[PDB]
Amino acid sequence: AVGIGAVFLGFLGAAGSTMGAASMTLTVQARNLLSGTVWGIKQLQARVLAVERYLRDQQLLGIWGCSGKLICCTNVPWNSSWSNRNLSEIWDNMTWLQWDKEISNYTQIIYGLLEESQNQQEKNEQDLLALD
Amino acid sequence: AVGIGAVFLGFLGAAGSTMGAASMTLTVQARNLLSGTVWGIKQLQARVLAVERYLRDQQLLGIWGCSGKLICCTNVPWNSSWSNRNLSEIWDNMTWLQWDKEISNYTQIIYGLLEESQNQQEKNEQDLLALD
Amino acid sequence: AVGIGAVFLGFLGAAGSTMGAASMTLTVQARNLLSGTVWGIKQLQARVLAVERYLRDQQLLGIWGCSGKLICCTNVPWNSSWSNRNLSEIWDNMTWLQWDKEISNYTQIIYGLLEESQNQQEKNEQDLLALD
Amino acid sequence: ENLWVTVYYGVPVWKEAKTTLFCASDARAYEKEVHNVWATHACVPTDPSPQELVLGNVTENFNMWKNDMVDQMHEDIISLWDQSLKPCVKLTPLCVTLICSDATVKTGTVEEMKNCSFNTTTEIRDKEKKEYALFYKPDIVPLSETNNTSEYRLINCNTSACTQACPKVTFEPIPIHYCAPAGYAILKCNDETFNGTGPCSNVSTVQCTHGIRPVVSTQLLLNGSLAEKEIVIRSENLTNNAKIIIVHLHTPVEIVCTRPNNNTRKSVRIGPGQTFYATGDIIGDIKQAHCNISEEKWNDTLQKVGIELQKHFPNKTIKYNQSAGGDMEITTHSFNCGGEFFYCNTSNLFNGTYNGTYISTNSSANSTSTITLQCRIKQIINMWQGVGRCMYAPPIAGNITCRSNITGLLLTRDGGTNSNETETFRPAGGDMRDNWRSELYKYKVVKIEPLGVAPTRCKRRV
Amino acid sequence: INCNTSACTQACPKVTFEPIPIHYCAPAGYAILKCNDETFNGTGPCSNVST
Amino acid sequence: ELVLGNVTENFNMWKNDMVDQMHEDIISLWDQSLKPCVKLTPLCVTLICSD
Ligand SMILES: *[C@@H]1O[C@H](CO)[C@@H](O[C@@H]2O[C@H](CO)[C@@H](O[C@@H]3O[C@H](CO[C@H]4O[C@H](CO)[C@@H](O)[C@H](O)[C@@H]4O)[C@@H](O)[C@H](O)[C@@H]3O)[C@H](O)[C@H]2NC(C)=O)[C@H](O)[C@H]1NC(C)=O
Ligand SMILES: *[C@@H]1O[C@H](CO)[C@@H](O)[C@H](O)[C@H]1NC(C)=O
Repeated sequence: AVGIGAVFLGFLGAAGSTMGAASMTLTVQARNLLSGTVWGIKQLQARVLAVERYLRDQQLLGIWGCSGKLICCTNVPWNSSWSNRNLSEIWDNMTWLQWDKEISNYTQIIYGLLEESQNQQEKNEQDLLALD
Repeated sequence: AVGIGAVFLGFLGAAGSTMGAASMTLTVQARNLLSGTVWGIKQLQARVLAVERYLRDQQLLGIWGCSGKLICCTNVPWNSSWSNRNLSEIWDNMTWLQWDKEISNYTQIIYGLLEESQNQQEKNEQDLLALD
Repeated sequence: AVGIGAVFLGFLGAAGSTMGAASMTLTVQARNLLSGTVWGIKQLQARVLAVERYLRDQQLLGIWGCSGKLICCTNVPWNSSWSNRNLSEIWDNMTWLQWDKEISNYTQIIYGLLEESQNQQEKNEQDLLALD
Repeated sequence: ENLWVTVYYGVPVWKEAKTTLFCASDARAYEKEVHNVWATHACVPTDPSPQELVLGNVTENFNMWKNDMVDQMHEDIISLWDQSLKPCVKLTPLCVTLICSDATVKTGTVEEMKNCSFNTTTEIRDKEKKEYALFYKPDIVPLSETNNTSEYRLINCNTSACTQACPKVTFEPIPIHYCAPAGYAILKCNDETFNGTGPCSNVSTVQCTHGIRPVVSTQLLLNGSLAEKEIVIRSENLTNNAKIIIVHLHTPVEIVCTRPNNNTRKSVRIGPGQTFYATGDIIGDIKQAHCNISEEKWNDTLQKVGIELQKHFPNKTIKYNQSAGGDMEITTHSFNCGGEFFYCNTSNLFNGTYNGTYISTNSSANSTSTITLQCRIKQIINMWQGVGRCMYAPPIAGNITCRSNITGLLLTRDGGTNSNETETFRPAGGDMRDNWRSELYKYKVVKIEPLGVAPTRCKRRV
Repeated sequence: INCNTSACTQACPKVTFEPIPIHYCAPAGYAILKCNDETFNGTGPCSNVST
Repeated sequence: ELVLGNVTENFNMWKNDMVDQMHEDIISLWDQSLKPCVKLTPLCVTLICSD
């Protein structure tokens, strides 16, 4: 109304559209987050920090795979302790805002698991290169 | 004479060799564009801005695919309004400098089209992951 | 003991474990190298330079392929002048520290060769896109 | 098969770095008043943990006298100090003819307390007030070209304008646990014996150095670390008479200093804004600045040093002597206890020699016998030879006392062609670089160099 | 009055002192939200929210 | 344009630290703009006057 420009050039507009909506739009959100006497320091710090944040996130995305698709399968199963909701409930009713309030726990658990499944794949690929 | 070092360590040397020439050389051009009291601000600003420009371009390349190959097919057809020249004329006679004087129009049209064809591919891939 | 955190959150711990050890661990090393009145300049310079170094290395990795796997085959054969050791000696007995003392010669030779084999692949791919 | 090349990103190797470190302040010296704390206000607080490594089978070459890091440290101290004193206390108006008379005379150290009068600027520029204060070291200089008259000048009127101090600022060493920037790492030697250079085999990683409290001192060094196992004698070149020997002692020695006299303070407003501080009075008794050190411990130390020193200077007697001579800034021990600046004559701390038997014989006793050194206190000093950065001390109201857990030693060597049966060791010092070098040496800074190459023979299908 | 206090200045005579609105903007990575709600006590769960 | 739809959020005026940024800058901007001029120290002399 609004549309993608306001929602993602601007931010967080889709938070009220439930997470299934995201599948058609999470593109622009990323590109518009990378924009660009004593005040010179204030401005330089801001610019540098924005860059650092961006790059650090890219580093994790790289490490875990896949990663240029923005939506990736990492071939790690879910722990049953995290399966207290139906998938339809998650995708059709819940928002990212809402999901994120509870799923926020075990952050590093997920990261650990992601790093390791990727490491295993990599070894298998190296063996295949060596075998072939 | 010259050679790649002068042409692309240095810049724009191939502009006079017509665009078909580019297919064998557009490599170095990219790497040498990423090099590195009050003057400290002047220097910091320059460094930061060079980085920002680089990263912003990388962001678009990522979004549109493919993108690490530097030359990519995006599976978007040409609008006939843009087909006023023969392909041989474009590749053998014209320069990038020259092409760019006219093809400069409709910049955002192309970007819009590129973003969307990529979005469509991504949905199909997600469905294939789900189906498989 | 130690473990990955101390070895690679901290640095160079695996240098004493010989290079074959590296195949299971060179992950964390990379992510922890990208962390973040007049002293404001000192700090800004440090931050910027760390970023520049990172990005420049990424640029070469991109150019040569493959490159997101951190370990890549580039399909370039070895020159016999560089084959004065057995592969088992290299992987099981030598360290990266040690290898690097001698293999340090001919740095640009390798880079030249890597760039070119990648260029050749790219042309063949463009012809295949055109043929198909 | 045929061998094929692969590239390895992120390999654990390194090269010598030439970079800078930073605060890393201790996050404990921080309170609201930190803005009044020298070299803390300016710094960023951190709280990093120690490193586990242990680099296994890795060994590396260290060299204390080539570690450029010390210069970074030196340069910053000079510049931090100076910057912290800019917005206050310009003393230019003070340089007027001073009129004065004798204390009591008698003791040379009391005679100096001159009753000094002058005529100066009041709140209204048009008027002058006759006023007075006590001064005593010859920072007060007989006026040039007078003839034994009551007229004096300030010492820095044929030099450059001086400042006093921003009165609010605290000068107390806070350890800075210097940390590396991303891309850099710090290595340290955990080895004993270590000459100051060579292939350390017990090597550990460092994220941040152990913090070190800066101290300005000469000759005997205070508030430093102790050797873990044995006295270490270190020198760039033992045979080079121009070099200074650095000694790390194993056990602590305690030093007690004081300025016993009940002192008062007064201040004078000079023109607008800024007030000047000076000693008001000293209510009746007579002072002697001094430092009491146990002799017992002292003798034990000198012979233990002599025993170790004997290794490089075998079959010879070790003799100690006094400094070469010069201004107190050159020859005396220097302390900043309480913020006051002391000059302490070494006489007769190094009045001895030991027969090359160095017999470690002593006994239990109820004796508390000490060696007492006497001191002198100045008001205007050239901070680190910063004549152009000269400053006048604020007075402090009190019976000032000072402890310290001591000491590091700075020594030199002498003796001509007429000896070589014995060698003479004298007190040495004056270079701030060595004061830090002494502890900084433990660390080396290196750069992580990712991305290496190796053959594998494996090939990519494509 | 200020001789028993500190030195004062007058003004650079050329300078204009007139309030100019500053439409403060966020750095990249940040966004600003606002309440479009009436009633609002100064705190609480605004329901009419705009970027 | 947003309008965050179905999103609601908690606001609190007396906790918004932003005001301090604003306060601090005004103090510092004001002061800096007046440095290169009009020192009045010479003025502080005995003044003579009448009704
Ligand atoms: C630093 O070293 C200083 C130099 O020694 C210390 O000064 C000593 O401090 C003690 C405590 O003030 C003084 O003690 C006085 O001792 C006399 C005793 O001496 C008289 O009687 C003995 C009997 O053996 C006789 O041997 C002496 O000749 C005297 O006849 C007492 O009478 C006093 O009332 C008081 O206890 C020492 O005199 C003093 N030595 C001096 C003044 O040089 C100083 O304390 C050490 N530490 C400090 C704080 O400076
Ligand atoms: C210094 O001289 C003045 C003149 O009033 C006198 O009042 C003051 O007592 C003297 N101070 C000392 C230390 O005698």
